Amino acid sequence: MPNIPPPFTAPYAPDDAEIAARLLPASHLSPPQEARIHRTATRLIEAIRKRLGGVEDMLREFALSTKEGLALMVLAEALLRVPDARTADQFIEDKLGEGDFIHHETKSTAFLVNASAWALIQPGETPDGTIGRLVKRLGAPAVRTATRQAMRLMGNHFVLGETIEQALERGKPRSGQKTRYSFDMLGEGARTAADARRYFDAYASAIETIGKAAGNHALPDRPGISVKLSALHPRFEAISRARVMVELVPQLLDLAQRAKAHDLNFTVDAEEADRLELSLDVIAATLADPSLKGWDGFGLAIQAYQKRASAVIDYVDALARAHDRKLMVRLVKGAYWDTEIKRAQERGLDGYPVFTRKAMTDLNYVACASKLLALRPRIFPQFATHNALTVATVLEMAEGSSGFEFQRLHGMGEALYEQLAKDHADIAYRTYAPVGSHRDLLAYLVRRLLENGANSSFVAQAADYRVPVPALLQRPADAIVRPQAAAHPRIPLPCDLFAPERRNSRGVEFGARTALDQLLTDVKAEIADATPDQAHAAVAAARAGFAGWSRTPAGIRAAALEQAAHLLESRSAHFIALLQREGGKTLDDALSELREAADFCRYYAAQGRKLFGSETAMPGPTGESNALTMRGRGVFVAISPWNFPLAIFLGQVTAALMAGNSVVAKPAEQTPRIAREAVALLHEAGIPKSALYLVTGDGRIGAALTAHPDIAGVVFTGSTEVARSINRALAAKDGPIVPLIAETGGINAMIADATALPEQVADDVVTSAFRSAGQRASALRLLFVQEDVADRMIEMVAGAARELKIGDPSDVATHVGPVIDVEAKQRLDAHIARMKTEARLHFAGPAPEGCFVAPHIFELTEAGQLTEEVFGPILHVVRYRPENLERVLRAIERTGYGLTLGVHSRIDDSIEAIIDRVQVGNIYVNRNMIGAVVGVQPFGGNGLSGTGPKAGGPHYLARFATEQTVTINTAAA
Amino acid sequence: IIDRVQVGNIYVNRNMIGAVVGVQPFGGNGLSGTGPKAGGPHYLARFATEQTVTINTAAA
Amino acid sequence: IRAAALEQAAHLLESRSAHFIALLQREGGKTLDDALSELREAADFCRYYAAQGRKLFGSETAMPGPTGESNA
Amino acid sequence: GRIGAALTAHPDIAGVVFTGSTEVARSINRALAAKDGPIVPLIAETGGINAMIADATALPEQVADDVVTSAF
Amino acid sequence: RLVKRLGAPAVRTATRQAMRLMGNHFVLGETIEQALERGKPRSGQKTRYSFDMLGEGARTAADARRYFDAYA
Amino acid sequence: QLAKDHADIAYRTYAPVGSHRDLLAYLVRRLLENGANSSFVAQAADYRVPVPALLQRPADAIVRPQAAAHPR
Ligand SMILES: Cc1cc2c(cc1C)N(C[C@H](O)[C@H](O)[C@H](O)COP(=O)(O)OP(=O)(O)OC[C@H]1O[C@@H](n3cnc4c(N)ncnc43)[C@H](O)[C@@H]1O)c1[nH]c(=O)[nH]c(=O)c1N2
Ligand SMILES: Cc1cc2c(cc1C)N(C[C@H](O)[C@H](O)[C@H](O)COP(=O)(O)OP(=O)(O)OC[C@H]1O[C@@H](n3cnc4c(N)ncnc43)[C@H](O)[C@@H]1O)c1[nH]c(=O)[nH]c(=O)c1N2
Ligand code: PRO
Ligand code: PRO
Ligand code: PRO
Ligand code: PRO
Ligand code: PRO
Ligand code: PRO
Ligand code: PRO
Ligand code: PRO
Repeated sequence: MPNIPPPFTAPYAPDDAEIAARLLPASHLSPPQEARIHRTATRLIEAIRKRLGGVEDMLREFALSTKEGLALMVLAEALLRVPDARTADQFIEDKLGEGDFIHHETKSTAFLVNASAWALIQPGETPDGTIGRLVKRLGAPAVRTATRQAMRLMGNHFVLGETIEQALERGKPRSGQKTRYSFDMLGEGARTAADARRYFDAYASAIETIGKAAGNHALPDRPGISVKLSALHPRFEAISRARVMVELVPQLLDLAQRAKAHDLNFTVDAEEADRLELSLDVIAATLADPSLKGWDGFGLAIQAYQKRASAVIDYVDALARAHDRKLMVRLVKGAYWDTEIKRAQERGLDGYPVFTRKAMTDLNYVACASKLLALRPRIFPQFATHNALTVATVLEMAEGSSGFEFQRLHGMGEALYEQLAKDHADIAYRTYAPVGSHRDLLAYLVRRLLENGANSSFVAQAADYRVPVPALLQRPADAIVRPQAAAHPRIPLPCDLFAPERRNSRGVEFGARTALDQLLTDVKAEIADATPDQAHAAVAAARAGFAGWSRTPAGIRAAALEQAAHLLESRSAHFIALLQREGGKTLDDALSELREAADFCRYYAAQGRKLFGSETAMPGPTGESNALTMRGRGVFVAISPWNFPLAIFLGQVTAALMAGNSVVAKPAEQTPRIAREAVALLHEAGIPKSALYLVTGDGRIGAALTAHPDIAGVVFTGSTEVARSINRALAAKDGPIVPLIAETGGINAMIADATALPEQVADDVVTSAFRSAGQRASALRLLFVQEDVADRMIEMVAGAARELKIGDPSDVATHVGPVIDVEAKQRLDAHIARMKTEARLHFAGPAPEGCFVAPHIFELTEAGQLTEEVFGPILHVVRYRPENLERVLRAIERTGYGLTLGVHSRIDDSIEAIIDRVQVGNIYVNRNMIGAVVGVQPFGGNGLSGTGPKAGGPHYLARFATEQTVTINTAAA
Repeated sequence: IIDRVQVGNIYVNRNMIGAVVGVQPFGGNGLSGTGPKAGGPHYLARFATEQTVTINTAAA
Repeated sequence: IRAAALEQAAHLLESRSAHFIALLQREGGKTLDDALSELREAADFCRYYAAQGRKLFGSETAMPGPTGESNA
Repeated sequence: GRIGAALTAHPDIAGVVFTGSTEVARSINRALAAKDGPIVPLIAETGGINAMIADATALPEQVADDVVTSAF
Repeated sequence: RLVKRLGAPAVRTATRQAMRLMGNHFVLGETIEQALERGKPRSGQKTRYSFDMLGEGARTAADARRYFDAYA
Repeated sequence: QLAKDHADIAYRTYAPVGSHRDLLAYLVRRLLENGANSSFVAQAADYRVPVPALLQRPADAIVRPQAAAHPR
């Protein structure tokens, strides 16, 4: 036997043009080959257009957005499970579209997780909600018609139940009969340990159901089942690789053995690009087990839209050769394109793991198909596509042989493949039906609706009679023509996300083992207090340096900040090491703060040139010029917290510097070493020694600086109480009234209604409340959840919080590092002890020995029971009745804070009513509440959360400056 | 002189009074007050607070 | 609508300039040039803050950022 | 001024815009800082001891006009 | 051209739909007598619709007589 | 629907009646109104057009007499 291949590690995002330079000349097919492709594909499309309806047909017919399609399909599924069809019909006629629009949308969605939530109207009701807006746009009668069509789609193309047992019973064939379709199991991303067991049992149960109804033919002519690795493990991620290999591989092996005993086709689905390498590790370790010898049905899907696709085929082939197995290997284009684009941008990667032009995916798909056909008979390829051109092209390359199959999803490609079977008798195609429980439908529908609603989609275009048949027949190479056109011209690289305004900081893809190992390796390879006299001397020295720095040209100040950003990223490992050792930060938080620090420098520099680089001409009479400028105020005191000891330290300091002020900077007592390094870096980057001084020490040293009569302002990030005493010490002076800029935390809420996806709420609640041990001013402190989904949401958040690893922040697998010091831990433990006697406990995690606090979840009777910002991993939850959203919003107003607010809801009218009502500075809708990006989410709020202006936004720098008008009577000239 | 002083309104070779709204934004610093200048483009913002709305649109 | 109210206030001030000028002279002690000038300045404040008001509070500023996400 | 003080000391107001003497602006500022509620904005214009510099290249009759206007 | 753009099967479907429209919404014949016979109601029953007579722009004297007779 | 909501409503329905030699000329004109983009029946059947769009009253679309003639 040949060698087991090494762990898969292809380059993540190679250059598109170099890939196109090879694929474009090789795509050339001969004239008679291309003519047959043209004929096959024309006949296939003519059959598609012959005219059972589909999802895309419903979307097209009623001009529905994907949100509206989703709402109607959820309503449809609920209505199908009303015991009496006549009861459902009465509902559709008499109630649907008459009113209770948001109630119907909310109840029908709650039904998917809480079957008892829904059991089945004044006139003139304002049409709101997804359904009400649909009614205003189309009329209630069309909405009824659309809902009835969605009911036919949900009943014909999905195999669903309140439990997997009911789904499998509904999808059963008659005893002695084979199932006419394979099972694409619903289920992705276990959030809890209980989730992972349930999906395992569902899969095992489905394997027995399709096994008992499998016929007597050999492979390939036997049913299949499709499974997702993320469903089988609650932290399926590269940084948790060590536990995944120990925990997931036995689970996947157990299911594969159960599949083998029925001689089934067993397929591991392909998921996001940052899980490719981990999935191949798991798949290799499973396939290696000798219990799977003698069975030809094991396999996996490979996504052609990935630049690594061809290397994955090589890896899978060497795997099959090394263990002397036959594998069934599914080639798809890829279901997560939008996710991959967004992720690479957010993560500042140096490129995209996927192609960005559709024709490039189609080109690579045919090249990969040709590669897979040549690997027969060891590899049995399965070409999963509903594109008539792709099918015609793959068929022509096979040159009329067998040993492969096509694949489709129930409700798509039926006319395509029926016609193919008519014209080529030896054609096999496998049809999968989605099978699973209601609690897994929403997550599945969201992704299915993206492909069916995409404008570039082939099935959507082949069904629009506006698109001529010849348009759907252009071969990919003819659309790309030249390799330099491989990348999409309107999609910038992540490093160009803000061009030409400024550069972007670079991130790291943790799902690329080469990138993660280098980062871990680089990082692994890496103070007397001030007397009141030395602080007093620091002010005097900054005061003397003010005049020259103030008069230094803005472009020179900006150049210094941009060089500071350059040095930060060049020395990223040093600062990351400091953030981990001194700050206690996990590697993602440390990398993220380093990026934020560089982003602050570049953004304030760009803002700085705009604001202080030139004068504004004012209109006015002739013979007179009027020019408005802004100039530095004087000496700013900057006081910074320990929880962002580099980025907030540098944001405040470089803002004051950019506006032309000299700065005395007082860092938190707990984190002076990183502040010392940053100041030394700023001096090296071009900030004169006379313009910036560091003073370390106690709160009494911070007080002496802010009481000093010669300072011109204070920029402060910390607690409400210290901000007030600073404000009082400033107002007590007899000198000028100087600006105070303060950000002082929040008691930040999130509102989740029953239309939100519970697994996304859970993800975002876990992140917002427990990332960085809750040591973020933006962190979620108070979750409001509608009662109809509160049980499932609270239980999923608790199960997810239990899977967070707490420990040493330098370990790659850690999710929750220690809290800053013993005094912090003592404050948090006191609030925990108090809440245990005062409110319901849902989760109290196990904390390791040391300066750790584990995630906690408490449920309150009323929001009023939470009266302080508690700066730790401690979530509070209130469940509420949908009619009481006003009591919720008053509860949020009552705290006096207003920093962040999360809103999880499908309902735009609900989201908007919340935004209109609250004053909160940062509102995050259907995502987590943390990690504001400089120049993207200007960060800061009002009330007890501080003064503004927002850091990282366009109103920040001006507050550090004063205005000057120069009026010159020019008439003498 | 302009480079050296911090005064809010500098009038060269004319009188010092009667600032015109939107022409000479009026106001200064030190013991003369806080800013922003009345009748100028930075005035209104000081009476307001900022709000960022971030919507994950990916579901669409 | 707030801006319209300020512009209508400016319209009314100038339309009733004689009344306010008289008030500025009798109650304020202002000479006629100072009163007229302050009346003009009052109307100018209304129209200027109204125009600034539409620019500043009339619409949202879109922030750059990743695809799949809006920031306003 | 006691009624002005009651208004600026009221715990429900969200800011103060003030034009007058330095001394009163400071006491307003102190009454704001003394509150336990939010730190609210104070916008204050408080006068000046305004100078003029005239050198020997200036036209003395234009300096005179402008000094008389600006001071009286 | 319709076939190249939509495919012959869609053209067949469109033609069958046009056949339903022509049969349901038009009262036609090779002569007016056949149209009127096809558009007749049962003896003793009123026609559920009024007649918008086809016919415009006689080009010939024979045309004008034929349209007169059709109308009559 | 009108007859359902207002019982005293009368409407007359016409059918086209005539011979084949008159169909073409009739169809050409009928097809212009059914195929026109501005047509109400064409827009009320396109679900892309929201119901509120079809309800704008004519005066609100013209606003000013100088806009009566079509600008293009
Ligand atoms: C039986 C079966 C099983 C599966 C899958 C399909 C079927 C039929 N899929 C889904 C598959 O990847 C794909 O999303 C859809 O089938 C649509 O692709 P087509 O070839 O049908 O259509 P079509 O040819 O219209 O191609 C659409 C695809 O093109 C790509 N695309 C669109 N715009 C692009 C752009 N600007 N640049 C680059 N590429 C672009 C996307 O991948 C998109 O899905 C999947 N998917 C997956 O990721 N893992 C899996 O395990 C499976 N499993
Ligand atoms: C029973 C019956 C009998 C007849 C007629 C209709 C019916 C139902 N018609 C046809 C009629 O004049 C009209 O053409 C159609 O009925 C469509 O008009 P609506 O009010 O239905 O539709 P709709 O309200 O959509 O209005 C369409 C009409 O608007 C007008 N229009 C479109 N664009 C315009 C523009 N840019 N500027 C100005 N006007 C514009 C045109 O007149 C066009 O027909 C007719 N017609 C006729 O000329 N003589 C006749 O004897 C008859 N007889
Ligand atoms: O999506 C991922 O890759 C990880 C897995 C658990 C939470 N986020
Ligand atoms: O706001 C801050 O940064 C500090 C740290 C814990 C609570 N207050
Ligand atoms: O052992 C581990 O690594 C994980 C972390 C939390 C629960 N188990
Ligand atoms: O957005 C966040 O999570 C942190 C909190 C203060 C600014 N950045
Ligand atoms: O403090 C402020 O807001 C003023 C306005 C422009 C310059 N600084
Ligand atoms: O410029 C002037 O003379 C007056 C004084 C305050 C503002 N306008
Ligand atoms: O009070 C301020 O200065 C902030 C800046 C932008 C809006 N208001
Ligand atoms: O500044 C003012 O308006 C008052 C008048 C005299 C002293 N201070």
